[PDB]
Amino acid sequence: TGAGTPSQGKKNTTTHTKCRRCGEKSYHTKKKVCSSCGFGKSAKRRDYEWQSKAGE
Amino acid sequence: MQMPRRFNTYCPHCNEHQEHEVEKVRSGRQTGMKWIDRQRERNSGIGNDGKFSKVPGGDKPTKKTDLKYRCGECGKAHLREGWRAGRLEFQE
Amino acid sequence: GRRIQGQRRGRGTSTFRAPSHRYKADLEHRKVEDGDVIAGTVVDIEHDPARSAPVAAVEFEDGDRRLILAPEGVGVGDELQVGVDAEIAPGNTLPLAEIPEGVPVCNVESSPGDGGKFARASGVNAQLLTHDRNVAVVKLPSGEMKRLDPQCRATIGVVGGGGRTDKPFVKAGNKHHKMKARGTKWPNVRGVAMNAVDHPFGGGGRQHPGKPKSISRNAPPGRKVGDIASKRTGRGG
Amino acid sequence: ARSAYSYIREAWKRPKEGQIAELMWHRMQEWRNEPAVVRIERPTRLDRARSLGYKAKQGIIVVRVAIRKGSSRRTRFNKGRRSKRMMVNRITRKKNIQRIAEERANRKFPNLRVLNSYSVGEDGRHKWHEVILIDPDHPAIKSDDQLSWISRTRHRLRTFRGLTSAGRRCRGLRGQGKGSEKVRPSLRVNGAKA
RNA sequence: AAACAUCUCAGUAUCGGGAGGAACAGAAAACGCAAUGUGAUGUCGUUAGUAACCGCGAGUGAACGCGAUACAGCCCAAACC
RNA sequence: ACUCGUACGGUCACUGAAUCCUGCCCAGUGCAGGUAUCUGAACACCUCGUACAAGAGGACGAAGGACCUGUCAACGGCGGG
RNA sequence: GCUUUACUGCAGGCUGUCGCUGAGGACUCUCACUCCGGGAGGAGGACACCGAUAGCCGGGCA
Ligand SMILES: [Cl-]
Ligand SMILES: [Cl-]
Ligand SMILES: [Cl-]
Ligand SMILES: [Cl-]
Ligand SMILES: [K+]
Ligand SMILES: [Mg+2]
Ligand SMILES: [Mg+2]
Ligand SMILES: [Mg+2]
Ligand SMILES: [Mg+2]
Ligand SMILES: [Mg+2]
Ligand SMILES: [Mg+2]
Ligand SMILES: [Mg+2]
Ligand SMILES: [Mg+2]
Ligand SMILES: [Mg+2]
Ligand SMILES: [Mg+2]
Ligand SMILES: [Mg+2]
Ligand SMILES: [Mg+2]
Ligand SMILES: [Mg+2]
Ligand SMILES: [Mg+2]
Ligand SMILES: [Mg+2]
Ligand SMILES: [Mg+2]
Ligand SMILES: [Mg+2]
Ligand SMILES: [Mg+2]
Ligand SMILES: [Mg+2]
Ligand code: NA
Ligand code: NA
Ligand code: NA
Ligand code: NA
Ligand code: NA
Ligand code: NA
Ligand code: NA
Ligand code: NA
Ligand code: NA
Ligand code: NA
Ligand code: NA
Repeated sequence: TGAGTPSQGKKNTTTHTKCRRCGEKSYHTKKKVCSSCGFGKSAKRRDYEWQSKAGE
Repeated sequence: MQMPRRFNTYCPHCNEHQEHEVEKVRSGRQTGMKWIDRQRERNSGIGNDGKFSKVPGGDKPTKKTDLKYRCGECGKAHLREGWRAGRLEFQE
Repeated sequence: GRRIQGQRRGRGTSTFRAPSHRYKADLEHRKVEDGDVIAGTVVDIEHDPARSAPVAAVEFEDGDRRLILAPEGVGVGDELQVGVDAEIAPGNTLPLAEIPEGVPVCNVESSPGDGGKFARASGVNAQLLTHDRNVAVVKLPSGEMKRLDPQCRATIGVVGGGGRTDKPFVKAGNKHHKMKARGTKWPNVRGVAMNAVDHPFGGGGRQHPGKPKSISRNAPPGRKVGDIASKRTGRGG
Repeated sequence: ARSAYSYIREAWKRPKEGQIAELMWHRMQEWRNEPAVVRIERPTRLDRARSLGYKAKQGIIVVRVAIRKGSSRRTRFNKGRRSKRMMVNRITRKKNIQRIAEERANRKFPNLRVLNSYSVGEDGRHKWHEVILIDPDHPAIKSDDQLSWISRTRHRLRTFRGLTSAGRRCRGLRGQGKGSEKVRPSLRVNGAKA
């Protein structure tokens, strides 16, 4: 079976959903953790410095 | 080659010819307190220690003459250029 | 390279764990205040998934219902006893001291009360040899002579299910079904059949280990494979 | 005349001698069964505490903290590293155990602030220190002319910024002259070179 | 560093914890133009690519002082109660 | 983790149903065991040195090695004359 | 990427030493410490564990 097109057919699972905390569709409903704001893992909001050029 | 154990020659101290006695420079021993010894202790750490980690050098197929010329009267020695010699044996 | 299979094991992932949730009971000797009065009756004989051997269900006088490591010869209705004064018949448990020398025993405790550690697999048995006020010498199925606290409790008889090893699996399928009831990754791929990156024996244009197969005890995990600290190898001599 | 305190001090100069020696042998046994952070009604070293700022007053807390001995508990590298950085065993943290203690203690008492801390011995693997903490919200401390300074907002979480006792000492700020070129007025401002 | 291991990139990138409107530092167990001298601390200019480091390679790199800015000096512990 | 497990176990490897079989070699390499003697670090100990110290030397000597043995269904070998 | 008796190092294993650590070149004990026991108590015991260091092995890894 091709890992391409023919393997695209089984993708009827729901994972990342609208996050109750930040409103982005990144709340992983299996993990109960948001990939965007960290809701469900961190009380503090997710944020890293590599999200921007070092000097900015 | 052969070399007389004693023979006349210029003494830079006396400033005049006199009988000198020839001896092979015996290697002095180290204190292990010179600057270089401290740097080795100081600078060596976790991982490669740089220069102090190097691989030992080689040897020339023959070494130069390493002698001391001891003046029979004033007792003060002096050094001279050496010269390649597979072996050096003194006579008497 | 990558961790070898021995190193994946350590991680205790699903593939390597034993189906605990499917196991029945942690066969251990009962705890008796003292007196030995404790007795019970054999209510049933069930199969132990963790040991591929029979296990006896017992109802004790004080209402306690527990499974027990059943020695050969135990049946329903039988009465088993546990304590210092327990009778000396198969199926009963009592300190090595109260046990007569020359009698086969199983499920021996290493230290009194631990609930039994030695001789519990199919048809095996220990052999109580010497007594004493201080030491109880027992020969474990491996043939070793084990000096033990005469207080350590043990069960009389030989473990049930003897002879299991006498019949060949015959076919992969049968190993398969057994292996699934254990904490083991199966089947086994030969190191020499792998790539260099995957096992010290992997690589080469043909299959053969790289270096000799006996490895030092000091070898680090990742390298410790093949013949471990072997004292000799082969059959000759 | 010598203060009664001066005796407590004298005894602790050599914690492995005489009476206190047998006291430690006794205590530690109970200590090793105690938690990481245990509040205690009274300082084991009265002279010490009082000397540090302690007072048998409302809003002043003391707690004993257990920290493991030894170098840094470090994980080996999982990627490329030059020899110099392939280190594991001999690496030690730049924060002394006493300071770790201060922090652990402080976290256990979120509303309180660290005043100072002192050692109280150590066995083969532990190290115990007692930390003096203060409730910057309890009047009596707000009204104490000798501690009310710790109630100031500028002091929120002193330990975590190293404004402590051992904090400043650990930051190499002891000397005012030679040696403190890279220490004062702050490690970070000196580009982290001490 | 015309490879590369100490060294360099750099205590940089990035990561963990935390304060404020500014932080941190701060009233000498200092300096050491060695003095009949200076006198808390930051910072700015300079001292200086000086001293010091370093396969003494490549590279790395202060301080006292001086001129300025702004200035500010105090509280416990203990002795005795 | 293996393990609600205990040598009729389980881990680590080689070979790859059955049938007839599986010879010779422990020198090298590996692993293991032993070891009079030899070698073998640091702490403590002794000597020299320094009103201390650096440092030099001595005594003692672990694992290891030398040395000896075992072992090839251990890596492998099984020629020239 | 991979290999090894390439160079340099790093984990890991073994071993000596120090601290925890106590009483009377071999030895007894118990009090720390460890394990077994529900508890009483039993085994072990100043060793082991752990922390520090030293020598050896060390493509498992960089
Ligand atoms: Cl010569
Ligand atoms: Cl099987
Ligand atoms: Cl704080
Ligand atoms: Cl001046
Ligand atoms: K580099
Ligand atoms: Mg793919
Ligand atoms: Mg080094
Ligand atoms: Mg069990
Ligand atoms: Mg079989
Ligand atoms: Mg069948
Ligand atoms: Mg399975
Ligand atoms: Mg296979
Ligand atoms: Mg292949
Ligand atoms: Mg490999
Ligand atoms: Mg083959
Ligand atoms: Mg083969
Ligand atoms: Mg380069
Ligand atoms: Mg600043
Ligand atoms: Mg160059
Ligand atoms: Mg630099
Ligand atoms: Mg200066
Ligand atoms: Mg095949
Ligand atoms: Mg336990
Ligand atoms: Mg490599
Ligand atoms: Na240094
Ligand atoms: Na191979
Ligand atoms: Na706090
Ligand atoms: Na520094
Ligand atoms: Na270059
Ligand atoms: Na290159
Ligand atoms: Na350098
Ligand atoms: Na001047
Ligand atoms: Na051989
Ligand atoms: Na051999
Ligand atoms: Na590649």
